[PDB]
Amino acid sequence: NSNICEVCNKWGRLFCCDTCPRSFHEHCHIPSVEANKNPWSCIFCRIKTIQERCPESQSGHQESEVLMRQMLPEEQLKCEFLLLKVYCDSKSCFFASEPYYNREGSQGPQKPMWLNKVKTSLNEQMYTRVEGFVQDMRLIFHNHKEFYREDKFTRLGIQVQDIFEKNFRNIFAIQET
Ligand SMILES: NCc1nc(-c2ccccc2)no1
Ligand SMILES: [Zn+2]
Ligand SMILES: [Zn+2]
Repeated sequence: NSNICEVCNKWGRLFCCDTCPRSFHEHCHIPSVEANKNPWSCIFCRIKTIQERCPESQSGHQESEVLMRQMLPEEQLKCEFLLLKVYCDSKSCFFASEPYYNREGSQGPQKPMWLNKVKTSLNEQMYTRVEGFVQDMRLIFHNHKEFYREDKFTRLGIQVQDIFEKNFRNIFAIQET
């Protein structure tokens, strides 16, 4: 297995997948690595299994249909995976914890949002449809863009949002256009 965390690329107390060579810190994996006995498969493998069992799930979908899906176990899993893919990017650090807003000539957003809050909302099964999860994720980057305006720091929001949207389109097999 790998000797660094798949998500944050650091060594430490790592948990190894049994069906692939990836390794994870306990709380870098989403969901947090399960304490159940042998064996254990990481979310990459579990997502791969889903895709393989239903090859046609890779055909193109409309975003509108995807967003209205109820958060049944497989949809819950896909959102956990999509969230993890965002954490995999180092620039996710800027969006992980609770933000604060005190900048000359800017007012903070009406509804602050950050990745650890979305992670907790997923863990506590607070989203009933995919739409709720996607809206909170997109809110993170929209808040950032509105607040920093013309400061070049706005680009971080654009970069991490691009990561989110590419993985959304891939994981949920959105029709190519
Ligand atoms: N291109 C690599 C690849 N994508 C998939 C996939 C299967 C079902 C739904 C979404 C994606 N499987 O392999
Ligand atoms: Zn890690
Ligand atoms: Zn694995």
